[PDB]
Amino acid sequence: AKGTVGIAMPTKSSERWVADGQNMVDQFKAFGYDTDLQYGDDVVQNQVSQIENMITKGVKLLVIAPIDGSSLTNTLQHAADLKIPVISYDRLIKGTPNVDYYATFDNTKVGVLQANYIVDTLGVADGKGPFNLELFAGSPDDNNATYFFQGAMSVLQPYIDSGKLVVKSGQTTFDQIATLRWDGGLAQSRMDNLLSQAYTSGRVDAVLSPYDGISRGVISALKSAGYGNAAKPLPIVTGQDAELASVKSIVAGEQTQTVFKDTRELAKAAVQEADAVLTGGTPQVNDTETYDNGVKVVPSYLLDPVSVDKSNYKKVLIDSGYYTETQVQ
Ligand SMILES: OC[C@H]1O[C@@H](O)[C@H](O)[C@@H](O)[C@H]1O
Repeated sequence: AKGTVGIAMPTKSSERWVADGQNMVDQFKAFGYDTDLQYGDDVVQNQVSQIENMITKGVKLLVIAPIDGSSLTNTLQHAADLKIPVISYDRLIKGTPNVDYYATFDNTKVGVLQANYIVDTLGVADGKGPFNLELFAGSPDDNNATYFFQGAMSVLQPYIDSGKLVVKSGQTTFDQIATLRWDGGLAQSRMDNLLSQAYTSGRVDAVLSPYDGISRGVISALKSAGYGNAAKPLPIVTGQDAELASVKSIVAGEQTQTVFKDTRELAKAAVQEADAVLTGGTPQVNDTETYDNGVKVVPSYLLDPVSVDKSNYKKVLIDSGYYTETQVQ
């Protein structure tokens, strides 16, 4: 009787969104809501058409993780004129007043964690160095990308300024380092060029990777450039999402770090607060200042990310029930 909630996820090609979606379906059912769960396959127009259809089919509320944060303005005016509230999921929808609430992880903190891992492992706080560092950011049309990047830079800045970390390629700006569609292939190709053109001599010691798919593409390029043997070890490579292939890589001593974001917790939060919206309640917010979407600062609820390496992967990922033992093998 409570109706159907539309859930518009960006793609299945990054595995977290499959879990975000399924966990929301199950939690919405627990609250008495049907769902229409759709994946855009990273085609902006597929996601737009999916949302348009949800609106015409009379969903009660939309939960949307945008592919392109600025692509939904006309569509969401249609939602607003049908009185369908909008929850922005994980990534912030920009450029429109028609976003009611934003549920995500603390994206600045994700970046801080990634950068801390590099700094702590290299020992630059003790004066060790210098070390060569290269940088990657996420997709320019994902508002989260600048947060991960600026969060990391808050930690890396003093060491880049002092010369203890050196970006040998000179590629330091968000625009230079952003990776379209978070794509591992494009990341690999960029890393290829950094290694062949900027590292004609010497080696890279750390790579700030903001996402596991990028991490694995970077690692492939490094391997093709002769890293990953005893004579020339892989650099430190960070990550995000604890994708299965990256957990396996971490256990193998290849990728060094990732960041765990428990999709069960974000799904639970989005459903709880969707239900609060639909029943005239007060949605839980813990941040009202950060997430300016270009039109307004969207009331937000930020969950906690957790840094993972080989020393704590079992505790964080297996003992928590997120993965089974054989899932990450
Ligand atoms: O899909 C690539 C990335 O997209 C971000 O927006 C998201 O917060 C990350 O967890 C990762 O999934």
